Order: sequence, then structure tokens, then C-alpha cells
Amino acid sequence: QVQLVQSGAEVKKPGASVKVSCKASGYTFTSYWMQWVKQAPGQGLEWMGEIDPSDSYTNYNQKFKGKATLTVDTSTSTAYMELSSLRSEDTAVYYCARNRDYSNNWYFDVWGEGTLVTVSSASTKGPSVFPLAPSSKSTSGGTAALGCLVKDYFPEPVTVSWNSGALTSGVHTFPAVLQSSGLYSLSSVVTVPSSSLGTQTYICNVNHKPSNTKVDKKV
Amino acid sequence: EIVLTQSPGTLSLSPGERATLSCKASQSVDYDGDSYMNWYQQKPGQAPRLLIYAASNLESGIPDRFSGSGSGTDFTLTISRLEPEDFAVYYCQQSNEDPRTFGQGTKLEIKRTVAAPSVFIFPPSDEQLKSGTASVVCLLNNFYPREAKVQWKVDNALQSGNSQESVTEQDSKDSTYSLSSTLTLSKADYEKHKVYACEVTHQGLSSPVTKSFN
Repeated sequence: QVQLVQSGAEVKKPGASVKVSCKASGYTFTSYWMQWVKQAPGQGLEWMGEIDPSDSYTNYNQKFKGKATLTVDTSTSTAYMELSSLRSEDTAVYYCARNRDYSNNWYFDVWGEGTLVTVSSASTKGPSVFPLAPSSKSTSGGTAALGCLVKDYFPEPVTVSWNSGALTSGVHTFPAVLQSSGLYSLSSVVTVPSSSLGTQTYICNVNHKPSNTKVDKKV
Repeated sequence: EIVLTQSPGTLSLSPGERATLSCKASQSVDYDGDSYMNWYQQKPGQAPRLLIYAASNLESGIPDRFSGSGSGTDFTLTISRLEPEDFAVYYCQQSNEDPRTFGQGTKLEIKRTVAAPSVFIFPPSDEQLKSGTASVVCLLNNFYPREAKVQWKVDNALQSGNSQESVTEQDSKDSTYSLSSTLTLSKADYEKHKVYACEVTHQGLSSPVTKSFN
């Protein structure tokens, strides 16, 4: 059917530049304009600019002019947005969406899955896991809580299983947080009845693809 | 530029309920019954989805419970009945003047019954106390609403301000939340005090809870 395909997420050092691809299919690429939207993490959607693939005319949000550059390749039916002089601010998911007209009103009906661009000078380093020992003699109640600490790592994402994919209840993997060290940090917990604490062997499985770090800790 | 203001910032309703979110423009985005306001829906870690265009035209695949109204500068999207798939973020957007601007967004949340959070604290593991750093975690299990407040108190009254919060999304079954604040301090700074407590403040809590160790 009709759909748009964007290149994969990328990590680049500040002051550098990136070219994001958005190849269309399922329709006559030159028959529609392409819209580029940016979504900073946690923030909302922000229109960047537009391009007419037939004659190559562009129009940018007065604030992204001279930072982003739109181009198309009719031969391969692909749009291209280039960001240059990257900075921390430039960290966001970038979306390309197909344009559509209805009585002068322009709305975007088909969106690409988006491309994440992370601007950091960190280095693709592996994660460390420091057990979050349950209790210190707190029992009294019925339920207990444990957890694993994945301190310092880069980039995202990281996988955190428990007792090898067969333990899904109570699990609570929290979103990673970026430290000033430029590195990341995440935590994973598994609520478990105290009566099992002594009869069960809990092991949180971590899997960081970037640095190929598979760590198995027994809490 | 035309500025769109959506409200309420957040909206907690229960399944089956009728929602009504409004989008206000700092200037008219119309002309002879011709409108330039569209709405989009966006789920966590997902691309926006066109809902309505030209202020009131349903897009293919958009149920009949959705409907958009409005004129000049005041517009509203309504959902007669909220279905499980309807809980997400909604964005109104203008296309009347360049640059095209979006709205801040309105998060429709699943309103449920208050739940007191289960609090937990964790002293720095040993391996970590080797690397030279110390991170004390204070868990806050399945609670509602999302509004809570953790207070770190080293050696009593000495409440610091060097932690990092992380809240979980609404659960896919009990619509609850989980929060974990983390206090990081050098091993030396750690081995200098004795009492480390994490004071929680929640509506579900009769009185602020506290969890300390030595």
C-alpha cells in the first residue's frame, strides 16, 4: 500500500551534520509535496519546512532556515533533509509526512515512522549493573521489591529481562535518564511476595546492542 | 505566526466517557465556511495519525464517535465515548498561515481510583561503593494519580536536591504509575552520613510516608 520509509536512528557528534532519507512508495512521488516535522523528546510537533518534488521548490519554517536543507531524488523517489552544525538542541525524532489538499487546506495524511538523531559527544560505551538488594530486614506486609541498576551507558536503548523471559508480572522498567556525564541510566524492578524471596532465584537480563553487553545479575 | 492553545493540558476520563478537547487560535483560520484546522493523534513512541481535516472532515478509518467543530478561532474535537484505543495525545494544527503551527497537545489519561503508592528504598550496592559512587533508589509502586513528591533527607532535616526522577507510563491493565528517584553522591560523601530517608507525599497516603536505612 502507500507508505513512507525513513532511514535508521543515528548518533552524531556536535558540529557535525546528518542527511535523513524518506523513500516513498505506493503512489506517484512527484504528485505530492513532502512535509518535514520535528519532535523534540518530550516536546510537541514542530513544522520544519516543505518541498515540491516535481520542480524542487522548498519553503522553510523561518526558524529552521540555514540549518535544514530539503532535496529530493525523483529517480529513487526519496526525499532528503539535511541538518548541519548539529547541537544538543537538535536532538529529536524527525518526521516526513505526505502532503494533501482539500479546498486550499493542507493536511498531512501519511507519516513516516520517524528518525531519531542523538547529538552527543559521549562514546558508545557499555552498561554496568549494580543489584538493588531487596530489603535489609523489612518484611512485615506480604510483598517485597527488588531491582537492577543499569548505571552509565550509551547510546539507547537497553534490554532488561528477568528470570529469562518468563517473568513478566510486577516488572517495572523505568525510562532512561541522561546524566550530565553525557551517559545514560535506567532501572528495572520486579515486585515479588516476600514468602518467595528465599525460595526464588531472580536474575535480571541486560542486553545492550551498541556495545554488545549481555549481563546477568542475581538479585 | 498563528498560535494554537489546547486545554486541558491533561484530561483523565474513564472508558465509555465523553471527551471534549478544545483548540484556540490567536487569530481566525477560516474563510467562507472554508476551514484550515486539522487534528492528529499520537500514541507513545509512534507517528502522529491524521484524524480530522478542514475542521470537520473525518479521515478514512476514523470511527464515527469522533467529530470536530469550531469556527474562526475556537475549535473542538469530541469523542462521544472513549474506547481503549482512544487514550493517547491529540494535536490540533493550523494550515492557514505560514509557518504552519501545531498545538501543545492534550493527553487523555485513564482516570481510575486513587491508590496509595508502595514505597521502597535501597542502599548502595557494594560493587558500586567500589567504583567510588553511591546511588540510593526509592521506589514508588502502582499509584494514582501521577502527582506525588519524593523528599530525600540525609541525616534528618538535611534534605538535599541531587536526585533524578523517572516515572513509568500508565499500566496496560491497572492504569497505575511507578516513580523512582535516585540520589547519587560520591562514596566519600556517602560515608559521611548515616540516616538516608525518602519522604513520599501522595493523595492516597493519609500522611507522608518515609523509608530510611542506616
